[PDB]
Amino acid sequence: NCELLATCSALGYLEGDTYHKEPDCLESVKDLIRYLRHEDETRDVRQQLGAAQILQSDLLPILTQHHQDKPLFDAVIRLMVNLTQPALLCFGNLPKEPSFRHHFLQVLTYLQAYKEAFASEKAFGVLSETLYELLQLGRQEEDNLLIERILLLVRNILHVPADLDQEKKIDDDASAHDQLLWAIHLSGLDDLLLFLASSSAEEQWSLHVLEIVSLMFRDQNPEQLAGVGQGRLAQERSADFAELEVLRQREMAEKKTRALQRGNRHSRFGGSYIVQGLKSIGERDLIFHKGLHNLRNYSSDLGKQPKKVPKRRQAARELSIQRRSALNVRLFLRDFCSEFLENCYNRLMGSVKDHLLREKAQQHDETYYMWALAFFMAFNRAASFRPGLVSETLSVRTFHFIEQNLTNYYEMMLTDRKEAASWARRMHLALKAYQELLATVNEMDISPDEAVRESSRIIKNNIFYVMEYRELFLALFRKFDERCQPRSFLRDLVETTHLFLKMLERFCRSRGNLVVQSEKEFNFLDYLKRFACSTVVRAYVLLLRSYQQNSAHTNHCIVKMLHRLAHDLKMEALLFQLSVFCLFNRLLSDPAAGAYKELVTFAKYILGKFFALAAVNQKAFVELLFWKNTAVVREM
Amino acid sequence: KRNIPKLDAQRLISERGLPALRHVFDKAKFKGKGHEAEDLKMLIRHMEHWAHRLFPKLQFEDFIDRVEYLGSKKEVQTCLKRIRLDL
Amino acid sequence: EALKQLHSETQRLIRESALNLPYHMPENKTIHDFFK
DNA sequence: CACACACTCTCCAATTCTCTAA
Repeated sequence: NCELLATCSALGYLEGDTYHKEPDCLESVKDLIRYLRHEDETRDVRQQLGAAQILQSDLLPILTQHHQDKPLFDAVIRLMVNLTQPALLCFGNLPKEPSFRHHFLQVLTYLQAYKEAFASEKAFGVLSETLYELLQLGRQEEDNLLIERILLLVRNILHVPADLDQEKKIDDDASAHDQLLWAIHLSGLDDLLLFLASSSAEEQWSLHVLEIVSLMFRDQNPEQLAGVGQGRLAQERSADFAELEVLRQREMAEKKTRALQRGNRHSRFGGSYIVQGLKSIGERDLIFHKGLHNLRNYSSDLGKQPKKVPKRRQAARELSIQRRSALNVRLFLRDFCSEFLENCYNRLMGSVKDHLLREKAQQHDETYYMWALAFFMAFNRAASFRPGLVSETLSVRTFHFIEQNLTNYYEMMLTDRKEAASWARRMHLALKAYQELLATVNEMDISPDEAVRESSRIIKNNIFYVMEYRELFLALFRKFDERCQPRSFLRDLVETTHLFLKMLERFCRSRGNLVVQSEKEFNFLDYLKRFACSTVVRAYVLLLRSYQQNSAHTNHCIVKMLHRLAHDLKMEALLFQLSVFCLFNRLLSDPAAGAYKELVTFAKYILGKFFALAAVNQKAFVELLFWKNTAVVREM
Repeated sequence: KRNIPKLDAQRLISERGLPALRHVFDKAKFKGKGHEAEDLKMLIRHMEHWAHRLFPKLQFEDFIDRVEYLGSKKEVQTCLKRIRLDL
Repeated sequence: EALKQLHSETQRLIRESALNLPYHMPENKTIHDFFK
């Protein structure tokens, strides 16, 4: 502690708004680098320097006021890169014991502090001016090393998880990430990233710039981002007032339902009743104590508690909630998406795929590739759609690449038990890219150009002719697990399956498409009967449970697919389940049932079919209890 | 000591289980077309009562989540195909 | 049956045909026009 | 003190891992 304190304090003193450096500050930062290179496994020097706030106190002023001293400046850059190194790299993995997890949290906290400090615009101003000089110069080993360390510093400062206990910030208040992005915008380093992506002379940095862009966009999604016009602020003011109004009215309605559920007498107003026609758990009739108003809508679980499901059985949950970034940052990010899609997408994505071909990329950089393939394609689909700006990734090669990556992640999820959630998150990225490619090949049919219509028919013909793109949905549904995959994965999978079946229906009903794969015959309803499985309907019902929280498009997709599977294939008895009937009971008893007309009508249809079967025979009630295989044909 | 009930296939094939479920709806009546919500409420009320009598420890939805899995087992399945049709 | 064979051949040719798109990449320009 | 908090300690059994038949 003492030697580190002496060496760090040796660097310089800060006077007001100016920083004065001691003559041996270069040797001082070299000593700090030496200590960091000889840390303990607890990352003790990183902890101590973060606690001392030496980065904010000394290195940022040195960066912003003594960048002319080049031998000091590059050492300061390397030191900042080492200090800002992400905690997962510092420890190798997320620890699983209390002491090392505490050390991880402490280092992470100091990374929060570093990210908050780097939002000062002068830091990225100096970095952008330096990198501008370097790219004008671009060439030496030291020069490209300095470029790499500047880009790694930007990557490091962008890549910290936000401590949302302290960043517990509302709808469009500027987060630390928002302020960092705004500082990048004001310093003009976004223009340098655009130059690196658009330029063909230095494509080795294209992978790094893709990483920088992927870390820039984390809260945002393209459909909302593309619609941020200049007049959006006034619209969002009125929208916020309307949302508050409907929320308050909903809460008042819920309060009144609860008030009418209980009586108007006080809690200890006694009196007990016997329900003569209702047996208790014994032989005698049930004695009820909670009042007539609780009997008016009687349930046999009023007094019970939920069960403690064990840790290994609990469902997965969402890792994020949609706080928007500040509106100015949203405008800047929309402009960045526009310029990136126009000037940068094709060359950068070709260079990144070339990097994957050369196989010098790290072990999971295709996740960044598939992120961009989802994000910027969907941004192009939003607002004015133009396939010419994004032509490169429409190749069938991208479909094959996504398919092999998705199947690899699927197998690793099924085998690599200790890392299954991360493999699920990678498979979700691949699924999202696949969905967006299905969306764009759907979209371009509406375009007026015969050439891209020809390209669309080519892509659809080969993609529906090749079987492995087709059977992947059945594989995903058959091995979907709520315990590992969040509800957003299931939502995206259902949306993708609905879109894929829609396009396949249109293709088969407008063209022959008579053979698949070595040709073998094919018809559309044969493939649809594959989805007539207990697991598939179980997953669809699992997503249907959240119908209030689901988007309207998600409800449309789920009810459309279930209505297809029940009506057109004539397999209503597959959907006869008692959990499903509880879902329908809550759906029909919903006060907001009028907003879900398709869902309630479908529920009444399937219920009418069930009660027809029940009127035929009493066996329907017993068969309703248990999930059911192809022997359902007895019931039908 | 430790006389804790379990809700396994032996519980489900007990008298209160599927043999009872074969008979609980003998007293029931339904309105049919255009009143499927009311018929559903009566249906869930009857089977919720049956679940409560069979295994009072659980809430109804949790009981359904248990039993929908537990029906796969061979003992309760053989008793199911006995209850279906007749012995 | 001969029609089935001809359908297989023609759809093979259609799915094998290369893509045609309104491809472009915009004007190259040095870092000065980007940064300032 | 005899009737309640708080903690430790013990064995039962609830759920998953692995091998096998349909």
